[PDB]
Amino acid sequence: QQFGRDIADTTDAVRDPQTLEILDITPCSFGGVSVITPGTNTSNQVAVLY
Amino acid sequence: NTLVKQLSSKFGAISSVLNDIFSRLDPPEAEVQIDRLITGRLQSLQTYV
Ligand SMILES: *[C@@H]1O[C@H](CO)[C@@H](O[C@@H]2O[C@H](CO)[C@@H](O)[C@H](O)[C@H]2NC(C)=O)[C@H](O)[C@H]1NC(C)=O
Repeated sequence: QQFGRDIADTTDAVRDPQTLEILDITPCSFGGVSVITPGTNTSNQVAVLY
Repeated sequence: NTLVKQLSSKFGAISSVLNDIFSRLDPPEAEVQIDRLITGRLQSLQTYV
């Protein structure tokens, strides 16, 4: 066995073809951005929510 | 689960992976292949919605 697979059929683990070891792969973080603000007539400051 | 599994479908094309078509086939046919895949995935998303 060389490389694993999840339920959704995407690679998770890989064996190094040079040294006999096992590693697991996860996509680096991602998300959405939301902007919190009062009315424009009140102020111009905002806050960010990742 | 159905929505996530929908990705692997060929949708009439020759493959479901973009990199293989891009690095193995010329851009003129890549246009129609990518069009097919985009149409299929938009249809799936609209159905889910
Ligand atoms: C194949 O990979 C192995 C690693 O598993 C290499 O063996 C290593 O060699 C270095 C020095 O050359 C040692 O410090 C390591 O301890 C060795 N590994 C183990 C697990 O003992 C081997 O050299 C590689 N083969 C080739 C032809 O490069």
